Amino acid sequence: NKASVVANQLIPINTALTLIMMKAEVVTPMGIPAEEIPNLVGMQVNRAVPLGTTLMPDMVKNYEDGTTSPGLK
Repeated sequence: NKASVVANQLIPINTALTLIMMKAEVVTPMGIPAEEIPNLVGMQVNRAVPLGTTLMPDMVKNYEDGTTSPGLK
C-alpha cells in the first residue's frame, strides 16, 4: 500500500545506510517502510544488499523499532 525503503545502489555486508541510498518506492516485496528513514540511516546490515534491494528484517542486525519482535539483539 505505502512506499517501502529499497537500496538504490549495491552495498556489501555491514554497510552504513544513508538517505540518498534508501529510496521510498512502492515495490515488492514490502520490506521496511520509510518511517525510520532518518533513524535507520547510519546503522549497518548483516547481509549483502544489491541494487534495488528492499530493506529486510533478517538483513538488519539491531532493529531500531523496539515494539514486539524487533528491538534488542
